Amino acid sequence: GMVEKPQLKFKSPIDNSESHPFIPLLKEKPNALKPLSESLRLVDDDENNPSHYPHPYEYEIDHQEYSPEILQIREEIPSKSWDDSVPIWVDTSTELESMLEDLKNTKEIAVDLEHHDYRSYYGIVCLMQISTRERDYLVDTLKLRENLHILNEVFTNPSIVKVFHGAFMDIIWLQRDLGLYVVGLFDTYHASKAIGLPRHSLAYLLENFANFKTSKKYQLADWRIRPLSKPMTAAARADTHFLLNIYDQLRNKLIESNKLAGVLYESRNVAKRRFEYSKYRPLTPSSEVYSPIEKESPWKILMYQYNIPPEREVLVRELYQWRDLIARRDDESPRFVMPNQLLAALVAYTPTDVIGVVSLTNGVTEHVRQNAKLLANLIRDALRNIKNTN
Ligand SMILES: O=c1ccn([C@@H]2O[C@H](COP(=O)(O)O)[C@@H](O)[C@H]2O)c(=O)[nH]1
Ligand SMILES: [Mn+2]
Ligand SMILES: [Zn+2]
Repeated sequence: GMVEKPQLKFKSPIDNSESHPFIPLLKEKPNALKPLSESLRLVDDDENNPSHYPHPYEYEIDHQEYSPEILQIREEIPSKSWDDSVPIWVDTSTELESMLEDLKNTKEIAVDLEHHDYRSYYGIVCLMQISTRERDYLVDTLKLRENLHILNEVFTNPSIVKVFHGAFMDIIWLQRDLGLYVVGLFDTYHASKAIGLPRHSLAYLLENFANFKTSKKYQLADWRIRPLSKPMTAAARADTHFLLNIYDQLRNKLIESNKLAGVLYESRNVAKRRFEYSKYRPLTPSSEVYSPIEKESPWKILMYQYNIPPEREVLVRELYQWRDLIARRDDESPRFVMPNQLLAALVAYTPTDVIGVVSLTNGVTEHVRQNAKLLANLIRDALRNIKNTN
């Protein structure tokens, strides 16, 4: 189908202006050790990062102690029979409240998310998966975007472990879109490594500790679609349904070899990661701060050198910033607006009129089509400031 952009229905309009450092959406702060007060402030300019807001839970992450039974070798609890229950779909404030209530009675929960980045500028969280020892929940993060902040009561309670596999981006996506933070994280990815298993992916873990062959076919899927296809629903459910058992086995092995503290330390840092707009990204890019990364050709003249002539660097760069503003304007992803191959094609063939732009051998996107004149004008200008100068 056409899949009506779900953003259009958000209670708060998206902003790609990037006119200010990223601000946490967190209006409340449970399981607090340091009042939300201090949190919302700033960290005025320095040589390692311009003004920015800090991670609203950085403190508690460092200062709050872990759940006792995490340091003990406990008997592993098998995942529950896939067929004994159906995944609970959550898309109402009521459906959401009963789950929260239910989540508060746990010692630990497994969590995962599905994200979309083709019809959005920064990207958006379309689905969230949460598993307890008894059931699997499927949360529509699109429809409950403005409500999911109440989950903090559980996600920040150090007395409930939260299991994620390689949550380095989940932590980011969670704050950026839902204002959710995580205190008491256990990353099965960092655990796999410490133990030294042949591979460290979730797929690997599922096949060897839960006999479940996974599918990469849904990491290109459009998680915006409603309802979700059975095969899609199953894949999402499979991401947290077996994680708590896998968690038990890894935690125990980590304990048995004196490597837990190391894994917990690694997890605390993944949880501490902060989301900041590219504009205000730290000078020295690291794993403590995450700034939007471009999924395509080098910033200017692409390295993919489709045999990109000398002078055409300016043309190329004008096309880039143009595509970015357009993407930021209609809140789309750069490749949707115009994929590099096309950017290249334009630069490579330098069409000077609308015909030339829309009949461009490779093919054309809607944005390129709906802006063919501006693009022909821009291209024609390049070809001219090239003939002039020298
Ligand atoms: O090769 C990949 C793997 C994952 N993802 C993104 O990560 C989300 C969660 O993937 P995972 O952490 O469950 O593997 C996906 O829904 C998708 O947005 C990708 O874009 N490409
Ligand atoms: Mn994931
Ligand atoms: Zn997943």
